[PDB]
Amino acid sequence: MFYGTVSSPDSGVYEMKIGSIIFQVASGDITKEEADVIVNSTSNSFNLKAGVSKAILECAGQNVERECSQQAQQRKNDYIITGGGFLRCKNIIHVIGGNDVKSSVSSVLQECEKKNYSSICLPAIGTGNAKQHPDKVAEAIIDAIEDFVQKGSAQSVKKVKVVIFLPQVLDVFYANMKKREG
Ligand SMILES: CCCn1nnnc1NC(=O)c1ccco1
Ligand SMILES: [Cl-]
Ligand SMILES: [Cl-]
Repeated sequence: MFYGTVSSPDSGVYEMKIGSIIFQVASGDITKEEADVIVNSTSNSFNLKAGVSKAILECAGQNVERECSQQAQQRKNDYIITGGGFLRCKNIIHVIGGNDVKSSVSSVLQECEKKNYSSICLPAIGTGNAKQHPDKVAEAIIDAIEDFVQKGSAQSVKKVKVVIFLPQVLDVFYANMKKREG
């Protein structure tokens, strides 16, 4: 009803269509990517500096760190939106690694439509300090995108890319894409 064919457009990149959205996966350092939004996977205090979160806050810089702690003390947040700092993006959306991954990705997609953004880059949310299982994380990320497309909500969003720190986790995402393909 939605899934296209899995192929490799560039060395180390694997893609398929989900409705009108191009979904891609690759291994690498997410802080070297350019996109309208980059997603951080962090703690419920939005101040963690371990794994992906360490790289994102160090690269983004101290003003982004300060924006995070200011919003954390203002109210109870499921996620927060900051500037991009010295990352190559318009905004960072910081999600909680321990939360339901399908819910977190659905929120990211909705916030990107609100800003008329076209591109998103995310890590394998939850697979760091939160120690969620990679197979369940891949299923949840792709399920969120399918639901967004099924509801007719994809208008501005055209490209969603997962950049994954460990090659072994990339293999789990690729297998899930092959399970779903048309
Ligand atoms: C310099 C050695 C790399 N390294 N070693 N242990 N953890 C990391 N890094 C990350 O988890 C990470 C995510 C994105 C960029 O870095
Ligand atoms: Cl995590
Ligand atoms: Cl990752």
